[PDB]
Amino acid sequence: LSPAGKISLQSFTGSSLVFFVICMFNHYYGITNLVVNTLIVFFYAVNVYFFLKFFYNEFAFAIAIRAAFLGLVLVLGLYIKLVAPPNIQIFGGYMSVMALFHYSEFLAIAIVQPKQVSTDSFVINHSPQYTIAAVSSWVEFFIETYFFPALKAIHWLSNIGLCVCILGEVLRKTAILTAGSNFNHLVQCEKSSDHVLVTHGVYAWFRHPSYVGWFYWSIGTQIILINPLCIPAYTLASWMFFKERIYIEESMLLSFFGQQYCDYQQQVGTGIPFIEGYK
Ligand SMILES: Nc1ncnc2c1ncn2[C@@H]1O[C@H](CSCC[C@H](N)C(=O)O)[C@@H](O)[C@H]1O
Repeated sequence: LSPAGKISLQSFTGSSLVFFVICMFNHYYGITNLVVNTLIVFFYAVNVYFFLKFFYNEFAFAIAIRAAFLGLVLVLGLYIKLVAPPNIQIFGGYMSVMALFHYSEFLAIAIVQPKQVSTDSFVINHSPQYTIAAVSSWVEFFIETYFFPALKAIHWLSNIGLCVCILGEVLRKTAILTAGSNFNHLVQCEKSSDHVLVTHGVYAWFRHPSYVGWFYWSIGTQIILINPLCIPAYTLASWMFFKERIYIEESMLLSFFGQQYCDYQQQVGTGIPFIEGYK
């Protein structure tokens, strides 16, 4: 694929194979202490940084280091979900889901839109809104697992969350592909000359498929963690953001394609419950 896409793929799969071997080694030799493992991974994480910043300039490196980082989170998440106590095993899969999302997000953009593929398509979360909401679900899981370890041992539930996450993902990406270059991480106010309307595939089902996938995936994140507090909070925060965004995004869509979209509004719902769009 595009150049900025091959860098991420090699950095992601590469970092995921380095620390996978590391995690394999630490298992077959009974290396079980938490501070020792943290120090080994830290050791080799340092290694990957300078091997990458040596082989890459500022652009390709800020791309590579993020790719490999997610790879790290990936391997470490599965590692925790396999060898951590059953009080914690849930948080491992959660980590893995998160890493995959943030990576498959960039890779999707690099494919369908190699032109504008940056570190924001890697989309490390530095958006003051999400960061607070993300870390806040962690502090609830560990406080509820410390005081209520049993709550985090119901593995059929957390697997249900995994399910809704994988689905929301497939819909998300399958929508980013279906839309092609028309897709955009940001809402557009001016019309491109190659921007046409999409109504087939997943868009035949929803006016905002990706928003649907991202919506249920986000809810599934807290269904995995079995956080009784973050599940409702995430559902509401996600809902309102997609209400405003879907609203304005549809208004611009109305001045974009006029009646085609007014007909598309009469023919397909937004995809999220209780969001009408721009009527
Ligand atoms: N139905 C549609 N067909 C083609 N382009 C669309 C579209 N809806 C929004 N867009 C454009 O793509 C950008 C948002 S991408 C939004 C995708 C959609 N919410 C989903 O979940 O699948 C907006 O700037 C808009 O200009």
